[PDB]
Amino acid sequence: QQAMPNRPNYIGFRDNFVGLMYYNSTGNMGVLAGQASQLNAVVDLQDRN
Amino acid sequence: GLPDFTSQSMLQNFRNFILERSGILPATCCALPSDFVPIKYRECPPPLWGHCYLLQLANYLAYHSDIMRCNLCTPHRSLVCNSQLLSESQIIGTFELQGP
Repeated sequence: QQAMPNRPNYIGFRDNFVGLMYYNSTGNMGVLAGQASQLNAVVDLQDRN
Repeated sequence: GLPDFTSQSMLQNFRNFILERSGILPATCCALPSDFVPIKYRECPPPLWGHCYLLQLANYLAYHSDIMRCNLCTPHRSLVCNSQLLSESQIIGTFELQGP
């Protein structure tokens, strides 16, 4: 029976740490509003990438 | 408020009006009404002297406006010449102010 070496596979982070945040996630967004304002200053929608 | 913006298309339409009403087909190649008019006052019959004055005025305006900026652009409205205006332009979009 013959054997062949396993294929190389390098794993690491992404270019400019892509994907580690939650930009453009309507379900999971953020707010920069005042303690007594209740107006989300971060309109984190999926229109812009 | 009499002097009103005129689009080049309207001017060409008026130019065609003048041409047709005067008995020249607009499609017999090129033809401009301004070409059939004298230049100097002493080169024109008294009647069309108003037209001569208009033509001299038009040439003066045309060369004044740089159309071949006049003084409407170079002194202040020119970004290259005006440092303050250029610097203000550079920050046109990077503005931000919330304080609730």
